[PDB]
Amino acid sequence: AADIEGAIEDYVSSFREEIGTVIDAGDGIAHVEGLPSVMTQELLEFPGGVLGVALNLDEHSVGAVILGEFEKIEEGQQVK
Amino acid sequence: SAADIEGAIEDYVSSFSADTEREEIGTVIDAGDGIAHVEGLPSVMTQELLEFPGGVLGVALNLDEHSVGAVILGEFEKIEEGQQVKRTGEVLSVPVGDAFLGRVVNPLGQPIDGQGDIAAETRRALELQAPSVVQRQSVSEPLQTGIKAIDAMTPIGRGQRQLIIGDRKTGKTAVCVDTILNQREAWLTGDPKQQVRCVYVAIGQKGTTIASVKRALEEGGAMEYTTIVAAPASDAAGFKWLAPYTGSAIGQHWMYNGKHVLIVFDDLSKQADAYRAISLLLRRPPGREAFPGDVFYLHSRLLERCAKLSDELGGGSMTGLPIIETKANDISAFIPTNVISITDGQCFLESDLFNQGVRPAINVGVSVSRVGGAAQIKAMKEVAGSLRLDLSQYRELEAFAAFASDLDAASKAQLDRGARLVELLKQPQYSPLAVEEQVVAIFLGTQGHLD
Amino acid sequence: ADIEGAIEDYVSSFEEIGTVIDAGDGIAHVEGLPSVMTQELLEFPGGVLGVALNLDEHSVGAVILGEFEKIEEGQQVK
Amino acid sequence: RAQASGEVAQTLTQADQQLSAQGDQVRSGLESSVDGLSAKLASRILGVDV
Amino acid sequence: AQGAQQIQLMRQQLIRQLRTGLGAEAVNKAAEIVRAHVADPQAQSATVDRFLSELEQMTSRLRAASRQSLAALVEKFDSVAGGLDADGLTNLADELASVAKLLLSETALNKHLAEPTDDSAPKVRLLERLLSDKVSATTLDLLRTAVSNRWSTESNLIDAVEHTARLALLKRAEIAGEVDEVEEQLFRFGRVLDAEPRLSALLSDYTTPAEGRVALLDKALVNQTAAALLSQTVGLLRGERADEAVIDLAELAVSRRGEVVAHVSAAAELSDAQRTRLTEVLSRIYGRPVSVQLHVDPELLGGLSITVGDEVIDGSIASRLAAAQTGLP
Amino acid sequence: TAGRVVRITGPVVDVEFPRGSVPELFNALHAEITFGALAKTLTLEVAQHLGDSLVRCISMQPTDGLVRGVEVTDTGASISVPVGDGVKGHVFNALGDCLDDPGYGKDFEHWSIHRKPPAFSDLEPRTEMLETGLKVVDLLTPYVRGGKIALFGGAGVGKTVLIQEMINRIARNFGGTSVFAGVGERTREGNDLWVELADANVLKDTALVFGQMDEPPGTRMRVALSALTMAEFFRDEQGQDVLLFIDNIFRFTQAGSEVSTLLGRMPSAVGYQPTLADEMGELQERITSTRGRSITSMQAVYVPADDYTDPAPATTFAHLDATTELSRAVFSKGIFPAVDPLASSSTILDPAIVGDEHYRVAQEVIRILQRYKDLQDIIAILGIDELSEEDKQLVNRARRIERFLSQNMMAAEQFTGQPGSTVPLKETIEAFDKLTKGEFDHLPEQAFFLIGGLDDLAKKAESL
Amino acid sequence: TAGRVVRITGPVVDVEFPRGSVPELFNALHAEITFGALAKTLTLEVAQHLGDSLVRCISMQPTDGLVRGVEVTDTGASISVPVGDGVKGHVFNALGDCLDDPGYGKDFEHWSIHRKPPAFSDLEPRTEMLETGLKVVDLLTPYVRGGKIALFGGAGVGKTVLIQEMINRIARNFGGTSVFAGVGERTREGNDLWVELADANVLKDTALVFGQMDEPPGTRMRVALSALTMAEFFRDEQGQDVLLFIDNIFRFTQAGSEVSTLLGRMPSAVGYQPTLADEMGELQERITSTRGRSITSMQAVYVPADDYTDPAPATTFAHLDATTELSRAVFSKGIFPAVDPLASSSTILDPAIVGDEHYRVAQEVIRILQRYKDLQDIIAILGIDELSEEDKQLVNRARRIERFLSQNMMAAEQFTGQPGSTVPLKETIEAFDKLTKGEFDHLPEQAFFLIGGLDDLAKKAESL
Repeated sequence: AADIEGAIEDYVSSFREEIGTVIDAGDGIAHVEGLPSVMTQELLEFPGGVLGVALNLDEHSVGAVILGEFEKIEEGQQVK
Repeated sequence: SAADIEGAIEDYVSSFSADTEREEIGTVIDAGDGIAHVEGLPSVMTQELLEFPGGVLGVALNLDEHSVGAVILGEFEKIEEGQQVKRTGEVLSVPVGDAFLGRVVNPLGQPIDGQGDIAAETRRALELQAPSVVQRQSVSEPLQTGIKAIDAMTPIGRGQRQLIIGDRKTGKTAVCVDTILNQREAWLTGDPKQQVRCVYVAIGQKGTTIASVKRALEEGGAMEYTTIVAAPASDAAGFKWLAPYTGSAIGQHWMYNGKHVLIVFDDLSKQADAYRAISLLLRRPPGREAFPGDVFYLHSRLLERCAKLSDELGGGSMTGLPIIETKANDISAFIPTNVISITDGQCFLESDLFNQGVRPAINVGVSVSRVGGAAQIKAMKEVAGSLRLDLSQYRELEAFAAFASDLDAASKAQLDRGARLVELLKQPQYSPLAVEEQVVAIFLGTQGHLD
Repeated sequence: ADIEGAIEDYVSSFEEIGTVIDAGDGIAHVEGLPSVMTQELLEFPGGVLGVALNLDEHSVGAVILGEFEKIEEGQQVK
Repeated sequence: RAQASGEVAQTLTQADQQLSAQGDQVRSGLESSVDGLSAKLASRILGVDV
Repeated sequence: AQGAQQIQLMRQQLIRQLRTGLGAEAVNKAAEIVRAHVADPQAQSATVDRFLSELEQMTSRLRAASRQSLAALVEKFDSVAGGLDADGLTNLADELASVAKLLLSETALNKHLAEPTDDSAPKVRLLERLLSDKVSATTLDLLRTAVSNRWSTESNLIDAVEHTARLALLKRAEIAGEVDEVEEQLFRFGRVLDAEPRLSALLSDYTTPAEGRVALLDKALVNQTAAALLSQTVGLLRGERADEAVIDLAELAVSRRGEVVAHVSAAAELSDAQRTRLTEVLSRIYGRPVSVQLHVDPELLGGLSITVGDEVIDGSIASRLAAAQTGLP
Repeated sequence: TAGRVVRITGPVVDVEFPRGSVPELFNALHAEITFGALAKTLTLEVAQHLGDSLVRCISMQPTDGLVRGVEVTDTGASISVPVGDGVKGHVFNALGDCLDDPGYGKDFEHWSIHRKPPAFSDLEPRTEMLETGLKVVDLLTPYVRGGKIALFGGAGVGKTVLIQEMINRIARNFGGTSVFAGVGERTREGNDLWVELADANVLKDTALVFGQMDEPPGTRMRVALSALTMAEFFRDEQGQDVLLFIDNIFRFTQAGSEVSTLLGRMPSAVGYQPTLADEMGELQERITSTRGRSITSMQAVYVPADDYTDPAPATTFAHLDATTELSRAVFSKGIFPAVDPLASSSTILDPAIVGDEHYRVAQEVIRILQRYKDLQDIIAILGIDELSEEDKQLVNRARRIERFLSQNMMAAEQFTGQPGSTVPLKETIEAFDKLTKGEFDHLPEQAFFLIGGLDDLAKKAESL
Repeated sequence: TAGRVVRITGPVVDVEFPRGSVPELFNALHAEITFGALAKTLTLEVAQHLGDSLVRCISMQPTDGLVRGVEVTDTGASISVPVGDGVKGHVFNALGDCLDDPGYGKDFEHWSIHRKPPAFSDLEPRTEMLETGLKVVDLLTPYVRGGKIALFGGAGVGKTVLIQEMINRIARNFGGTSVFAGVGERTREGNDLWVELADANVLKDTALVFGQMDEPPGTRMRVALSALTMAEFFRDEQGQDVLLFIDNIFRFTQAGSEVSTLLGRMPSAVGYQPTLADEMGELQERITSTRGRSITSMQAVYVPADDYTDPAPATTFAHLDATTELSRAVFSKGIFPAVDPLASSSTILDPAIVGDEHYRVAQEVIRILQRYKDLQDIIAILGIDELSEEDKQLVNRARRIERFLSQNMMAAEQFTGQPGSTVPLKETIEAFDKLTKGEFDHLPEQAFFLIGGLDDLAKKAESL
């Protein structure tokens, strides 16, 4: 039992620049997985020269709203 | 007698044949309240008819990654989890043909009048798309209703949609049953261009109201040419949702063959309430007023599929008289204002007019017919060519001058003319005037002979 | 055949305590308590009582009566 | 209207008596025909001679 | 005129209800004739022969990420099995069931370990720490790819580990040459747990301690491979119907041979002379090798009925009686 | 082998069965509650199949004390209620157990409460006018013998005083048999009715079925179907003309909404169930007169918050041959029976059915009251005198007509102490003909309150 | 390489693709329907990426007969429609297929439906007055040549008759090109336009795109963008001045609301999609005219339940230069064209642009009609003779101004029988400058109703 708690703590503590990837996009929102050190309201940049605000952070994804030209976003785009 | 009775069954037995071809089977995995979810069926189409084992049919409305959201069209009491479901190989369709004239049918096109089986001409899919802009023609020949307050002031043409909107108990079914009855003097000619066929789609009526309408049509001879599509309120929201499309498909078959058709939908507010029930049991998110989002695309897809066709399509037509019940006499309500915008005119039957002796009770201000003087014979365009504007200005002036101590010589003359026109447009039920009597009746009013 | 029937009876033959698995704003959910009755009065460690309303497949949805501020995750419920 | 309704009620009684006599007469032949019809159908349901 | 039409419709309803009555009497007599005729075994053999001759003339449940990750996991299991042996494979399957129990219980560990991520190295390092002493290295080598891939849900990791433990156990039957035996026992257990509705609903014990169900199987229910498969499956049952799970084990076991199972219904005892032709025509129809799960029953008397995949071909005295009786005017 | 309870959610109980043994819809399922003072056998009705052999059931008793995992036995048939001539004179709950003596009726023929409504081939329209002897009803809302009748109203306007009036008007002299469904109304009224029918000696020919307020929503809805099943047997097998009073049929759709929010079906408009018009339809269509055999229904329909647009009143309005819309406004004037003349209606108020004179009089009264209600917006500000003379002449007789639609009812004696009155249809038409022609404008408005017919109007005018 | 359908739920279809082959947003996908009379190629637009290589799509044609696991091929580009001089005098659907002659557009230059609106650097405000010859429009709501005009109105208040009159007034003399978009409009009025433009020979310069209300939410959305991307070709690539009629522009946002729940967006206030102001803005901003190249938009906006507080009307009002605003109140008085004089507004109505002689008169008419609407409550209850001599004179002017804003329109030949009229702007200002100073108080109130200017007012007054 106790070994799983120590190992999960060491996994979460284990968390150049950080990379995410888009997993969902629709209607002006793009959910980004990864970016473990992202902060709420951080400007994300997407590879087309697009920006998003990282306005929501979930357990495994970052709900970034998109500031313009949203049609240029796709699933699997590398987010810095 | 006996030789035909035995011979028909001998031809049936001789025709009976093996069903040893394959079919796909699903199994019901959830069922209740009139819905079922069917597991399997890897190849079922959207809006395919499904055969459940109790004889009962359903329609595959949702297709998920591993489940099919079927609506049951019948007695869902016999549906339970684990029993097999066969696909039909058929998009949602009903039988159609001349054999429907004079019958009362389910929204599956099977009889409930208790007479024999219907010798259907073909199946028709319920979702065949409307005739496009290049296939239609200008509405230019009239349906005589026999009602002065309509034919002179909100005229109905072949290929019109005229919304008989009103409050409860204001004569909406009386206007439409009178319209269907009036077609007998044209039917008896046997001429396919004058001859109008009728369909009366009863949605959520009580069964004795449908039997009252049926005998009112039998007394006037209208069951010679009228089909009743009865979804009485006893049956599940599947039938109550579907009934307008079964009426519309039965109508469309005569229309495309070059016949003239009249459809009455009684009532579309109860089809909208049945489609809400069906959608909320399928758990789609409600939109406004708890209706589904696409409650507009229920009524537009229903009503827009009736219009006068081009001469390149036999020149047939279908005329819709949808009915709507306005809860507390508000015309500015969600479902009312959808159907008012889908249709080509209103006959707003005000319950306050109906009580003060003005029957048929048409609220001449709000009611309109946007085809206007194309849906009238020349003589009616002469004698009545502004009569709605004269009567709405009269109701405005009569509201304004209701408390003036005195009036101008012309204001007095208008307020005393309007009272002649309103008394002239009163009419007792089952007294249809021929158009040749209506034009003379209106001529007395508009030329001032009644003054 | 008969061995299966008898084995089903033996499995059927085989002071229980549950634990709070959620709490919020006046209600709490309890895991365990397989033998709890609907509308049973439940007692929480702070001397607080609750009413077992929604008995789900794996949880008991209890309304808390009195100081639900004293209720939290992992408290023994009896 | 009342004369025509009396003629229609008389026609309905003459129908009820005619159809009673016909329904008994045709069922007399139908009772014999049913054996031959079922013998034919027992073949068509099996999909072979019987 | 309304009276004249009323008489015509009264006459029409009389000759209609006459035809309904003559039809009902004829169908019910023909049903008695065919039900008597179906009593000879030569008549049943003639009916199944007429159906067989007529037939002669005539991962996909998972979302994309889980499907692709399971295909890649099975592609590595093929490499593990190529150098495996039965004494190694039985240990691999028990150890993979043990980690599937661990993931199923420690749902925090499972939620983290199933995290969909391309830089999966921290998850592999968690698994290395937690498991490297507890379990043999060949299971670790297979769980590295099971964890490094992407899953559509936190369940689909457990579903892949369980399926891999099932594959490793089937491989013993395939190497030893017991595959026909284990298939026959899995269909035997599948039919009995479908005809025994008390014990199989008690075997759906995912609300109870699984070892009680393991002991229940050891007492009530043989090839040690089939017993190991049943015990592994009830341990990992996760609210599936026990009989439907055993049928899905048998479907996987036949699918390992590239074949598919047609369930078959008949009056009784379809002879082997029928079975060889029936397998041959089914193979011609569906373009695959086949196996027949003969579910004989007296209610569906005469003809032959078959079901395979979602589809059916269903020729029986009952099913054709319903077709004749519903078709009355 | 048999099922087990899996989940409990107030009066809704989810139970699983073996793979094959899953019950049909609407089967009665017995379960046991085994705690102390509340130990009871529990009747469950199967409402849905959830899959995995689970079925969701509605409990007909309160579920308090029900444990998860208890055994549940399928009876293999629906809820069944006793029917027979020996059912008359007794009082039953929804489940067909007699309240007076629980051993009674268990040996009778039992009918399942779930039945298909009569097929359309057997329905015919009913047009024979029912003489009630109430002025406003017989004039403006003529009731239909063998039709459906309803008394709509808010809370405390007199729906149940009208129902216990109509029991004295009709069910006393009516040679047939009466059934009374208590659907979610007061247990106190259920007793004061039962002891009244015992005193009037009407009880010998009526059966009462009660599913009063204190009962859980399962039986508060299934009571209406049980009472209707007793009436369907008197209609069909005994061949009787039936009366079927139902107070209050809004509680049928309310109990349907309560179970629907517990079955977890999505809320409709204002939080009613979906299927509202199908649950109401499936009740209201069984209660119909087939060609050979009449069933005179009469249904008190509550209107919540006096909101006559509420989905339950608005749904039930379609099923009715005569509707008596009782009103707060008319009740505030003290004009009992409180019937709102312009909202109430009957399908038989046509000159082909009531005759030319009765129709002419009823339209003159409705025109007068319509013009008065369309002057009420000026009356409320300025009072009567600021109107034109042609309107002031009208309003003086409109107020006299509005008051002369009141009556001293037979049920009102328990409140007012004054006796009741009966007015025959001929005298009703004659009095309103004289009122609308203006023969009585010289009598004061207080002469017309709570009085039965012209001779009693004269007596009251002399007393002033 | 190609994708496959996974899930189908009304007009929304989910499609799964191989890992590398996921299509970009707003690509057209083709899927085949293979049953009977329904057999068609189906066009889906990619609305979302769901993750796991799934995309959610909206179908441009009915999903009936579509099968799970059918192949789906991506076109590699967005939906595209034919553009060029040769689209004038043809009728198209939302997909850009000609209705009149199938396959006609297939050799043209095709432009993508989706594009960005012009940059803010390219925009300048338009101040040229458009003269229509309608009294109420030219006086109170003067239109902007190159602006975004609108005709708001509830259901049935005659918007389509007014837009057909506006086509007949403007596009008949107009020397440039015209486009008509049919967005969820009634197909009967789409055909009555089509034959009227053929008879008047205007059809040689007009391209019509029709996506009428019998079509699924995918095409009722994309038709407005399709017609607009024909107008944006005539604007940008040819620099020939354009008219762009749109009936009914509300149906764009409504069809968006119908898919939004199936797209898994949460519903907003009164059940719209949340993206409403971002969908509508991304459409409406493209309709603007950049410097040196006008598009004169004329878009009829439906108003749900007549409620001008409804979010769709309330969001649309920002995008417009002149908003004619129809109402059922003015319509119910017979004052067809039913324009509400006080709600309706224009940005060009200022004394810098229209001149003081117009501006003063428009403001005096609005002040009179506003004082008349302040007085209608008093006049209904207390009565006209109670009022001051100045207020009562103003009421007798407002009742004449109300009627003199009504006009016999050329599209209303069928409504009125009399032929239509055009009133020059100078005559409109002179007539209302006389009316507001009382110069016609001696004429009967009826003489102004439906009449085409002063010469016809004189001939009608002397006819009475």
